Amino acid sequence: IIITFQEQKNERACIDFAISAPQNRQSFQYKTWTFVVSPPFEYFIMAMIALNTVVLMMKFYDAPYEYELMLKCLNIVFTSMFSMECVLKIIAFGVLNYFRDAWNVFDFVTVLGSITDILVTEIAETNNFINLSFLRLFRAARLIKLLRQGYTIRILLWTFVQSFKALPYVCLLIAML
Ligand SMILES: CC(C)CCC[C@@H](C)[C@H]1CC[C@H]2[C@@H]3CC=C4C[C@@H](OC(=O)CCC(=O)O)CC[C@]4(C)[C@H]3CC[C@]12C
Repeated sequence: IIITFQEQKNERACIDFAISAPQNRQSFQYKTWTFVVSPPFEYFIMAMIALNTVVLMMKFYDAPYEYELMLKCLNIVFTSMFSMECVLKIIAFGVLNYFRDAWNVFDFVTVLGSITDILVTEIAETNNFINLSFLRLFRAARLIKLLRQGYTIRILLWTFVQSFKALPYVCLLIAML
């Protein structure tokens, strides 16, 4: 099936078709922009991503309850820092400049999810709905930010996923089966 697969030169055509294909310095805006574009800031964010994943891993069953309290405090600290990072981005860049990156939207959504999770877990039992705990996905989903830094693996995933997006009817045939 691999050897004989119909196509329904090309490199040059794709290259020739793809051939078609920052913020200013005024005030404290520029100071915040300089801080958030400083490579130390981005590296610090990466490091705290790593530490947050470590804290997410540190959970285990039947903890002394001085361990769970420490984990909750660390989660509060991490989500507070991430909200602060989102605030400094939304100030240093424009609001339109921020919500038009397709990654800053994701970071903002995960920050709001984490904050809502923190707020709910304190009085969660009073909701009495099966969807009380689904807000805990955002802490885990914060892990994705390293997939950006993993260059070849991000390229590989994006290529294969956009390939899957161009075949919506084979999946419909399997669903029909
Ligand atoms: C690439 C690595 C360096 C990054 C991740 C490091 C840690 C976040 C991971 C490494 C292995 C994990 C540990 C694997 C097994 C232990 C012991 C385990 O202790 C028990 O189960 C005792 C309970 C009982 O015996 O009844 C609790 C989780 C814990 C601390 C885990 C805590 C988090 C750890 C240290």
